[PDB]
Amino acid sequence: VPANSTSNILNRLLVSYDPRIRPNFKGIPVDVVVNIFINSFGSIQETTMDYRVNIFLRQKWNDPRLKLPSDFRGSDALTVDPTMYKCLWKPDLFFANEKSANFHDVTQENILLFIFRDGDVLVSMRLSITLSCPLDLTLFPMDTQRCKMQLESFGYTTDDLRFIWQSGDPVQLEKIALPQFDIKKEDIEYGNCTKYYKGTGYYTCVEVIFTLRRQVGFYMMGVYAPTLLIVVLSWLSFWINPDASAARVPLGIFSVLSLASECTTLAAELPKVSYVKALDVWLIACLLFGFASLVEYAVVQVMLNIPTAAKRIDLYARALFPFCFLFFNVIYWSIYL
Amino acid sequence: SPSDFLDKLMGRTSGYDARIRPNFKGPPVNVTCNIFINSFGSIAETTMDYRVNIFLRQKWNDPRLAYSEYPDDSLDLDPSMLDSIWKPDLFFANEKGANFHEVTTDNKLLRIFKNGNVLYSIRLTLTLSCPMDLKNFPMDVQTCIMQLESFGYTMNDLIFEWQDEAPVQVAEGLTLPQFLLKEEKDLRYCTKHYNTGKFTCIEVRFHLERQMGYYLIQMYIPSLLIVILSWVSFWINMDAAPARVALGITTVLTMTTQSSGSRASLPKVSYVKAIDIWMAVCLLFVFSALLEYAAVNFVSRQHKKVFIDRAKKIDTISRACFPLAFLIFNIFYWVIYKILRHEDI
Amino acid sequence: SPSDFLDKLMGRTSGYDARIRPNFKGPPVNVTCNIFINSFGSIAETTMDYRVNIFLRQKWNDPRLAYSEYPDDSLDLDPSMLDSIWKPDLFFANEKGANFHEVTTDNKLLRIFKNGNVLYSIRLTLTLSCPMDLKNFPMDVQTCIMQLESFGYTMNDLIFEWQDEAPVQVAEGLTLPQFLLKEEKDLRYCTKHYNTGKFTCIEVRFHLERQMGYYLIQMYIPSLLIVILSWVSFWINMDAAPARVALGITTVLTMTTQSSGSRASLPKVSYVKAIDIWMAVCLLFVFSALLEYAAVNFVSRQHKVFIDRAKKIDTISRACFPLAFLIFNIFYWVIYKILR
Amino acid sequence: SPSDFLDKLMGRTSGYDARIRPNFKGPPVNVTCNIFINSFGSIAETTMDYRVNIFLRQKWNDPRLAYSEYPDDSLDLDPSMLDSIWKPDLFFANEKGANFHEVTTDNKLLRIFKNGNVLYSIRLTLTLSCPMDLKNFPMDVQTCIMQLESFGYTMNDLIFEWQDEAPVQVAEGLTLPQFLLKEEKDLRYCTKHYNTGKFTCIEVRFHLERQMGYYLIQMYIPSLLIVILSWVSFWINMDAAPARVALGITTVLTMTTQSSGSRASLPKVSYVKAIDIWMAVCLLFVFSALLEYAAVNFVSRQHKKVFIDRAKKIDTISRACFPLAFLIFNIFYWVIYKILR
Amino acid sequence: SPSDFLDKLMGRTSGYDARIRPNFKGPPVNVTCNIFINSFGSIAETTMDYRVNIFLRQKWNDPRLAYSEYPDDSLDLDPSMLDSIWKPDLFFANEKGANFHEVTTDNKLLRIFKNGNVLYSIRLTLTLSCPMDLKNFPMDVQTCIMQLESFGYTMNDLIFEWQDEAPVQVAEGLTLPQFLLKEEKDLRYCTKHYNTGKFTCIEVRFHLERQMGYYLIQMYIPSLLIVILSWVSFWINMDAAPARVALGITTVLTMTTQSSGSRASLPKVSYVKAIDIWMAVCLLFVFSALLEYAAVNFVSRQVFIDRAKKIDTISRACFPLAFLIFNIFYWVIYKILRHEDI
Ligand SMILES: *[C@@H]1O[C@H](CO)[C@@H](O)[C@H](O)[C@H]1NC(C)=O
Ligand SMILES: *[C@@H]1O[C@H](CO)[C@@H](O)[C@H](O)[C@H]1NC(C)=O
Ligand SMILES: *[C@@H]1O[C@H](CO)[C@@H](O)[C@H](O)[C@H]1NC(C)=O
Ligand SMILES: *[C@@H]1O[C@H](CO)[C@@H](O)[C@H](O)[C@H]1NC(C)=O
Ligand SMILES: *[C@@H]1O[C@H](CO)[C@@H](O)[C@H](O)[C@H]1NC(C)=O
Repeated sequence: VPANSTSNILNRLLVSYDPRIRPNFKGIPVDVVVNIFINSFGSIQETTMDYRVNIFLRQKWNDPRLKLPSDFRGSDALTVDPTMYKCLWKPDLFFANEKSANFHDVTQENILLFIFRDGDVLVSMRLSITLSCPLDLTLFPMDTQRCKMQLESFGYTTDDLRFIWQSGDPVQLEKIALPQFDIKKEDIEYGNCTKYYKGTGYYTCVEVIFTLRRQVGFYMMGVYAPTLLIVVLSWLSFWINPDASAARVPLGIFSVLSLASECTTLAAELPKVSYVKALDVWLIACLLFGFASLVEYAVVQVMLNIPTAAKRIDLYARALFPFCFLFFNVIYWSIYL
Repeated sequence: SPSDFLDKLMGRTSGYDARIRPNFKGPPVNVTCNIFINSFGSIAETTMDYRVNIFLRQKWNDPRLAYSEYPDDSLDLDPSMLDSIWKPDLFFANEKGANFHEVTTDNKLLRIFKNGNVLYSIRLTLTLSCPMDLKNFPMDVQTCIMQLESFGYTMNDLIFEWQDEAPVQVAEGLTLPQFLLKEEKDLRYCTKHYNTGKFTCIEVRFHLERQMGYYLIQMYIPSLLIVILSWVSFWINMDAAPARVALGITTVLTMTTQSSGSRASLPKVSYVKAIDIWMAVCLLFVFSALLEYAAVNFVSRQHKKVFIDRAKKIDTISRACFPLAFLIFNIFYWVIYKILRHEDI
Repeated sequence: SPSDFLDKLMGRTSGYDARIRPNFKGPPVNVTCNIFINSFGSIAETTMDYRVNIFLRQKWNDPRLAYSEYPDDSLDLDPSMLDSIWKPDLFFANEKGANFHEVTTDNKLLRIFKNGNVLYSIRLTLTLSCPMDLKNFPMDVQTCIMQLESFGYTMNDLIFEWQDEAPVQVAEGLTLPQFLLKEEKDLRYCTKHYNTGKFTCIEVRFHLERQMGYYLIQMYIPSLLIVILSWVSFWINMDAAPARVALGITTVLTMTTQSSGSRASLPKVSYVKAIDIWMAVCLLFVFSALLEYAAVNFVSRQHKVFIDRAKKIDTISRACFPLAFLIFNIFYWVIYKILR
Repeated sequence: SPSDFLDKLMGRTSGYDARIRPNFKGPPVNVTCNIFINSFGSIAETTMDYRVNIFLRQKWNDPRLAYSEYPDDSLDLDPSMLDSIWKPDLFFANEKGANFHEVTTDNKLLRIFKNGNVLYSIRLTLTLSCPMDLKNFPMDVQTCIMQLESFGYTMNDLIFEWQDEAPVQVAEGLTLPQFLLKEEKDLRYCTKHYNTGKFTCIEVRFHLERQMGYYLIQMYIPSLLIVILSWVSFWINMDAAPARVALGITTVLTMTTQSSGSRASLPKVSYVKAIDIWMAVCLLFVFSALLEYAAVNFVSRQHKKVFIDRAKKIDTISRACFPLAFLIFNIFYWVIYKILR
Repeated sequence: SPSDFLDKLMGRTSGYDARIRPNFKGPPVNVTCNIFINSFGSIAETTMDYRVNIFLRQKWNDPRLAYSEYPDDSLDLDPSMLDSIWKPDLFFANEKGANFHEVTTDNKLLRIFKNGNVLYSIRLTLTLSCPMDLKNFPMDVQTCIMQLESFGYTMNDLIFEWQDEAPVQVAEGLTLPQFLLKEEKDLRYCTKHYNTGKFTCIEVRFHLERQMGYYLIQMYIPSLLIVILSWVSFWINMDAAPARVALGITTVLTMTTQSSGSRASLPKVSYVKAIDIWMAVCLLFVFSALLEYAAVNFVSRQVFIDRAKKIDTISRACFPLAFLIFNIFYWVIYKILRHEDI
């Protein structure tokens, strides 16, 4: 008997097999084992709150009707044609947290079907989903996002379908490297939600929770150092000779202008959120300290029109403002641990 | 066998046509449709549109699909032969490109009840368009709509109706990126009269209120800092003229740059906006401070005795008067745009 | 029976071919088409394109589809059977990408009248392209068009005509972000002569007038404030030379930055624009104020009547500059208001 | 009977197979093709591509489809039967995504002549790719090409020749955003030799001349005004040292920001562009003015003996030499990049 | 009669089931594939990928298609009959969305030889993703890879092998926007071991070299000019304190704006790039110049004039030397020693 004949007599659009009826009908709900395989990552657009993935989703479901007829010539586990797989019944799979999902077809449909005498059916596709997660940017420079993926059933309820993660390492990844974040395989903790819709019935939903922590190196080297340098310029503005008094204003006005420009640029390269961000806190504190330096110069100038008092005030300010800023800096780096 | 039941119910041998509406040449077929919002956001005023991920469901009845053989009163079904059954027409009026989702399977759920009722839930991804008004940009209230209406049938054949309880559900924990979705939702009728006749319609309104905190902290604080810096310059005596004029020029530069950025980060609307008028007031205050400083400089060289005393007096009077004028203008602006003429209805 | 009636009308047993135009080898068929504007916007001068959401409808007659059995004078069909009958060819000549709409079903409505007339309404989303003219950018009038013409038939087989009443309806409350749609619409004929022969065509014009309020409040006010600040600098006495000169150069720099920003926010064109010349003249006036103060400072250090002459020149220039600015402003505004 | 004639000529009962090339096992079938440029624009040097909306037409002959029954020598068909007959393979070698158009119907026209000649006009929207050189950016000349060639047949099966008269027409009143499309066009042969064998090819060149009005009014005038401001700084008295300092530093700042913006507005090119050298020379002149002012300060402060006279002399020499140097540089640069390239 | 020939070879009456791989229940079928690069460029650093227009050709043999009816040994086909024959599964692992080309016809070519060899060339358009190493951004040497592997079969059924003589060609006159494609290209194996089994793999490695010229004229020259301007500020006399402080302020302003705008077209990389180091050192040198100017002011405001002059001249003669030695050290180390020349 030809192998194609065995494949047809097992199932075909001509042979008496109905893909529409679920396996184990009017009986125990189908148990489906689902495991995922990450192949890439990236494209984490913080302005739109979505990250793009490329997975190798594999799902094993067992059908009594889709079982080997014995003596076909099984020997090694059988491989089923994808067109045959399209003929073969598939349990519905959908993921609630995706902005969009796109299948990957690099010159062929990415679908592999495996048939075994156990009648268990292994099916694997290749997806390019673009999931969505709500980013939390309260402590934005040192935050920790919890972008998650959840798989749900749509066509069938809990009374007919059920999903269970793979016992041995259900989620794998081939050491994917990310530009900004750093996904760690140590914490890939997962559960299930089995959410219920008020109006249609129950649905089983399994979930996967990642852990992406933003790296501060880029920020600490690009946005923190210039602010500190502007602060030290503001400090240097104090000690200049106050006889002319026409040179201290430029330092303060340049400081405030540069800080405003940096704040605008960072706001441009950042999503808009209502709550205050630590970067905004640092920028507004730097601007406020520069403004305090300028108003200190103004107070000294108005007090100059007495010289001993003005000199003492200037010296006290130049001695205390660096220490006050050191206290503020250590407190800030402590609270935003 | 369930396969034989499916073949006998709506199959080829059933003598049923999917191209014919139920109750043909008779009473119109009623539809009770409800939606379930799954996500929101991406409200872009530049393109005047927003995105939704609804879980649209439709309900109706037809005696032809009624059955009395199978014991269960509700059986699931697949989209493949759902393509071969009647589906009421439904298209969204104000949409600019919508599509289904086909990931590992079809996202259409079909259910048939024993009494003949049919449940049709299908997952959709839409990009609706709502006009935006910018009469008060930082403190506006937007009302974006979602109009559902038939296209292939009139009121004589097809009608629509909102569900009684929980018509528009929202997924728990949904949070808009900038705005916030208010609990109250408006439901009414939008029956349109085209040139071809009368079409049934269904309308649902979403109340969105913008959150001022971000825009406040990012735009209003710098203007206040700049004007207080202008007052700090105001306190400078007449001896350091170059420093005072440099501070005034720098303040005007910062004000102009901030105004340009704020007005460029927004759609180009014809009329004026609250942020625009606020920044214009701040720019005018900076300009007036610089102008009065120039006048003080000019009057200082007008001894060609009491001219110096008069210049000092006018400088002190202006320094004492300008902050009060700024305070009263600020409080008047805030109170009017918060209570008097905006934040209404 | 409805199904039997449909089979008898355009079914296999009806003996009707959808690949042959009505009245074959005879007089050309007449098609009357009207559109219904449903939305607008996204008029971006960067790509010289705009987007519409029309509800194009087509009306024509064919004797092969006549019926007299059903008492009703107008029945309805479905897109699945609509694709099985003849459909008049129609494509938009001036477009850069259009698509259909499918939401829970196809968005095509087909209606058949008892007398034989056929109504065909289809929803489309277009992306039309019009050559934007920027001779006077903030005060221009843009005439974007929409050409409808056949592709598979010549004048000998297919012709296109507008509808006498309400040829182009507009949805009530249609608002544009920048422009405004004039009620008046111009309709004409655009019969083209390609290499393959003579093709029918239909053209409709939309008149869009740009509203100057946004550009005014964004750019015209700051430039005027900068030049008035330059005059304020001119009013300063001679002693504070570094202060006045530095503020003048700063005004020059901010004028240049504003001009660069305005150019960046505007698509590139070869010729000059009203905003371009306005900002150029503002920059020229600021530069002239700087240059005249430099000349005054130079003549002040010419090595006791020099100071008197310098003061006289400064007063004369400070008196003349407002007059020149005012006459230029009134001339510019009146010419760009009434002349073009 | 129209339907019967269609069935008998190109229908199922006609006996003609669309998968068999005309004149099989014989000389290659000649194909004459002509296009009609419907639009242009969207030329983005950043992605190195430009968009066209061509109106490609193809003409060839085949005795298999010849008919002698209908008195009319030309009839018209529909795409639903156009796809059922043989068509010559034709793709574009240099393109990065092209598609057909579908608005209420397909956009393909099929006309069959009595003698057997077949006309085939199909509307297309392409995204061609042409390498661009920016050695002299504001006055460059760009020659973007369009290569038409077969993919499934060799020289022995399919050949392409341009139409003799009016092979490439242009829509009346075509308007390009920046460039201008010259009426003169180049046509030639591009017969390639791939690894699989020998394939036919067809080329057409478009000559584009970039207009510098926008670039002029945006960048050249402000730089000239800034250098005139520096020359103004030259005439300020030595006592007003902060004045000259401020003028020099502000000129430096505006030159830097204008150069940065101009270079960012252009694509990433490894070699040197004309605008780059213009900005570099302007910034160098500003820097040299500031340096000479600093030298004047140093020589004036060196006294603390005829040092005032020497400083005034060197200041006058600079104020009389730098304008001449700028003028000669400007005229030399403009002449070189106007005629020499 | 080509139609009858096709019907006898792969037609309905041929009994040739396309679902059955050649040499079923036997040794795995060998496939030799070669590519023909037609375009390149559009390397987006932000999106971490690039684009190609390869002309992937596949060669294999199957006895089920052996023929001797026609005297000719090599005939031609069309995609319509291609859909009715077996096609070896192939896909690209490191890809993020590819598609065929549909311009006036399909872009797939079929050729069957008398001995049974079949050639299958299909035009593709890929968007492959390769991680970028930005340890030395203006001096980096990128290595982007193109991996070909099977998905529907294992090593027991389908294998792959690069073509021997000139497998990867490049169209003459190819011009990359920024980089330069090295002529020498690496080829090796990448056989993976997935959970389902052992899958064959094929990898070709490119080599890209970035050009300093663009980034050079963008960043490096203004930095040197502003450093010399800072030295000019240094050489100004002491009593002109506002002039010197204003020059320092404007130099630090333009330096920080240049540093901010340097990374405008770069991803938010975690580690530190060479351009970042250069900007930081230039900013630090300008800052130190301003600081020593302030120190001179303090000394002059407290023999004091002699000490102020001596420290001013010593630092003015020493700072350019420090800048020169730093510049030569940095250039030599990042051109030879640390991260360059492999
Ligand atoms: C899914 O969640 C339900 C909650 O009732 C629980 O009973 C069940 O064990 C969960 N399944 C898995 C695989 O975690
Ligand atoms: C459908 O429901 C409506 C109310 O929505 C009711 O008035 C009507 O009787 C129902 N039946 C029909 C056939 O319209
Ligand atoms: C259609 O009407 C036009 C005038 O609008 C007429 O010239 C033409 O002959 C008509 N067509 C037929 C088939 O009668
Ligand atoms: C087609 O034209 C070519 C020259 O272009 C000529 O050699 C050939 O004979 C012509 N006809 C055929 C049927 O090959
Ligand atoms: C195919 O080639 C491989 C080596 O590449 C060889 O092992 C094998 O025997 C060849 N042929 C068949 C029919 O397996």
